[PDB]
Amino acid sequence: MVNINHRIGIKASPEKIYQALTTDDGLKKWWTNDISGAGVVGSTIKFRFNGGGPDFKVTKLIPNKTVCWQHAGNMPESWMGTEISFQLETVENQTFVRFTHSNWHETTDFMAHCNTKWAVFLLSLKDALEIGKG
Amino acid sequence: MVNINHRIGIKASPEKIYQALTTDDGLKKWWTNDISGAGVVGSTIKFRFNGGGPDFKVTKLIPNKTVCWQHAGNMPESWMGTEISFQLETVENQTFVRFTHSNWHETTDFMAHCNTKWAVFLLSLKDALEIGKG
Repeated sequence: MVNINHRIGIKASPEKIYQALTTDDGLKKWWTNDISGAGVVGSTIKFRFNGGGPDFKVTKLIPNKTVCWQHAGNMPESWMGTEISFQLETVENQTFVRFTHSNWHETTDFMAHCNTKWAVFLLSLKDALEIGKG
Repeated sequence: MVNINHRIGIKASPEKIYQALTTDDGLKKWWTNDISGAGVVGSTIKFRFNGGGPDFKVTKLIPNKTVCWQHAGNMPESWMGTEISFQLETVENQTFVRFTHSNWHETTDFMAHCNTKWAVFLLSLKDALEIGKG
């Protein structure tokens, strides 16, 4: 199947990136305004915004490193079986981010749309953590 | 083979986007500082920056719409045979951008790196044209 890979260096502690993306306080700055959940493996993280707030079920948590989750909701099976991985690795004086959004059937409209969006959110994650522009 | 697709809406005339990416004055604001060429089909556009300024040979030009080019230089054949397409289509009160960077052999490090970068440059293209933040 087709997968989407993004990569970005961020000058911030793996702890900062991890917590930011595993807490409501961090996520409400990153993704959107209305966000609930942000619990542990087995639980569901609820995102809400105008257009279609996604729901993400937590499948794996590694302290200050790798986080992985699977899409949840009433979407077609192909979307329900979609998994997403977020890996961290410390490089020199910064933390290198490796994001993977996998499980694509074919080159549909959603693919390119999400592909671009993901990198923009990463850029925001970078500037927010490094400077505080977010 | 593997290809990379990005998509972004920009509230600006197809003429503005076209010219910006076909003139030195526009490119020197978009991509990097030191840029030369920006000629017609058959010619080579020269980008220069610290890390590896690319050279892009123009293969097709459509007025205020589709621009396509092919990588040039002393890179391996797989890179020399790499082509890139930039399509425009007017949607409602704005212009919709469709960017394709194709000709990837395998999921190497360069793939994810370029993938993320492309979306960032598009975002910059958007804010510059709409507001003037660039």
